[PDB]
Amino acid sequence: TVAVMSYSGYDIEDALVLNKASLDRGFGRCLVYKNAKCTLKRYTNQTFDKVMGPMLDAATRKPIWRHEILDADGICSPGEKVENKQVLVNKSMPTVTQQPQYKDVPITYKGATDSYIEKVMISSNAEDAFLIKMLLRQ
Amino acid sequence: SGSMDKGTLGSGSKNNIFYILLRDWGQNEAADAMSRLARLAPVYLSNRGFSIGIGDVTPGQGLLKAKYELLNAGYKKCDEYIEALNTGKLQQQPGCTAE
Amino acid sequence: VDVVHMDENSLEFDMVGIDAAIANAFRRILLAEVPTMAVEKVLVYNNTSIVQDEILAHRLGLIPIHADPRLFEYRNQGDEEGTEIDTLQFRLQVRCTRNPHAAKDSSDPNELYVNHKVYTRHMTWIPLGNQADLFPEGTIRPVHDDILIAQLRPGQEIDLLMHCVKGIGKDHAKFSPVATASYRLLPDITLLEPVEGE
Amino acid sequence: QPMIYICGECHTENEIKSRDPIRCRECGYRIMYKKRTKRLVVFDAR
Amino acid sequence: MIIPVRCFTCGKIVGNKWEAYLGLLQAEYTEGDALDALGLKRYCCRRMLLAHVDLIEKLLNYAPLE
Amino acid sequence: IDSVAVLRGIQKVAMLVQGNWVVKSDILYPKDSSSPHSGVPAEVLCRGRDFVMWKFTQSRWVVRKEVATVTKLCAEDVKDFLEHMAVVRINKGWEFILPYD
Ligand SMILES: [Zn+2]
Ligand SMILES: [Zn+2]
Repeated sequence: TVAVMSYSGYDIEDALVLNKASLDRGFGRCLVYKNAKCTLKRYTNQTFDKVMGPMLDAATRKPIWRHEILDADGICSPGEKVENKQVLVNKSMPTVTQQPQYKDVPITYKGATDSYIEKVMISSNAEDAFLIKMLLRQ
Repeated sequence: SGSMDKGTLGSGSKNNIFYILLRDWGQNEAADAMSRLARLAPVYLSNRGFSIGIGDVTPGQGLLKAKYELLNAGYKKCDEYIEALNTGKLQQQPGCTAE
Repeated sequence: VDVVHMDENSLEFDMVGIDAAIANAFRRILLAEVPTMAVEKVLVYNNTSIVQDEILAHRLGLIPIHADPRLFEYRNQGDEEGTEIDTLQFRLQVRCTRNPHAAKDSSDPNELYVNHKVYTRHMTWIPLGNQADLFPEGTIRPVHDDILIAQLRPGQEIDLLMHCVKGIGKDHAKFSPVATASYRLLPDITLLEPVEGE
Repeated sequence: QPMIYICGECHTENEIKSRDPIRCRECGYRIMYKKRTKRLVVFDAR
Repeated sequence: MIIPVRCFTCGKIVGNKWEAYLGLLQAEYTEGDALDALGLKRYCCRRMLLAHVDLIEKLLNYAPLE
Repeated sequence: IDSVAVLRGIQKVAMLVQGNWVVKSDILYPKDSSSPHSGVPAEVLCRGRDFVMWKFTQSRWVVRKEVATVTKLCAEDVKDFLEHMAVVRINKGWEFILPYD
């Protein structure tokens, strides 16, 4: 519902004044969906990327804050809210360049604002690679 | 006397009252007056009301008669010069071809 | 003051002899400064519907609650739990399932499924403290009894918990008690010359 | 306790604890979806 | 996706008129008679039902189920 | 054409209803067809069509508001099927599109 008039002087050059009550009721309400994907591969040597479980705090029987939203498989769980510098997939990879020794390579949510996880997709390719895709919502 | 137009309050050219204030009373006086105009004129205009509508561009009957006469007169003068080029004499203006 | 019409949810009345600077104050208070009870927090357990949780929480906010706002205080800053004095609570819980019997054509949802539409009548009031004695049954309800919130398919589930608190409409527009409040000056169309004939 | 993943095509619980290639138990579908979290999340109704 | 609970412009509860509006259109009312029968006097409420698209009725086919 | 014997062919594919020909059910959908429209899927049920064209054979028209409840199927089926043979008048269903030859 547009009134074509000059109101408040905050509309001098193409700027348009909106109504607060209309925005509260749902005018212009939008959703932004973003991706995050991780690939776990099987190398030429018989070694593999892996997802470690959440690293618990031994003193409090709860995961550390950077791991707060990880499920027991080390992949983030649908419904929970991610915040900046929090891990989504607790990936570790071999530094082969006698037993394996692993360096942590976590997929982490960089983003100035908080996002919610809607679904986590797990599928595999013929080469025994494991593919994980996260759908994120704001 | 006189209303304030673009030529007196705007950016186009001199004879601007803010330019007079700048050159005669200093930089701070010009900047204050601009801030006062930016504050005062929205308070008037938003409580006067100012709007454009389809009735502000609709041609009245005094134009629709005039426009019909102009088109008929202008097209018939063109049609005669068309005939004067293809099938007669056209007064060829100096320095240009007949077309 | 002349009251010219009044029924359920509507009122028209005339004020004579007051100025615009005071009648407009009454218009603005009714929009923005008269308080009501509305949902601010939703605690979601197992939402599996297609409706996004942030969208569902926005919808549940806008449902008007029949609670009389004079009997409740403002919840203090912080204070995530709240108490008997200053919050109500509602519980929405709907599971959608297939109908065990259906005709072979099976075309329409209203036969195939049960609870495939969530309506505001599924909101159950959950009393805190002595509220169950202060309010007779049915006083604390959603007003309309027919507002669609979500819409389901079998296997999908909604379970949540709402916290209604008190607030004014200047804060958020789900607190305003009026559909619209406005006024108009009264016309007096007068005939300067007698108009007869056709 | 074992992780349960939900099949994309037929919505059937598969419980893929073992390091087997991803594959549905009842049907041939090879895409799996994680289930929703048990923990509560609070949303402002705004 | 789904009918908004309140009209954006004034806040009348139009979110409960939708299942009625589709019903009256089966009884072959016109749109302008159907909205008048529900009480939508102002045109800002009328466009809520008149311009709505019922997307959730069609997204819910693709949606997973037992 | 052999315009007398051929009716034993035409009887298998069209039957005369209200002064005009009407297509038979088996030409449009055999019994495993999926829904032809969007919205909620539905299964084929040819007698859910044949009953409608039967009502046009006995009555003047289909004349009442909520036949979709009696035959149970979607309004999105009935009002779409009807739309290939008729045009709407207010409240009284549909109008037969061509005159009574
Ligand atoms: Zn499967
Ligand atoms: Zn409205």
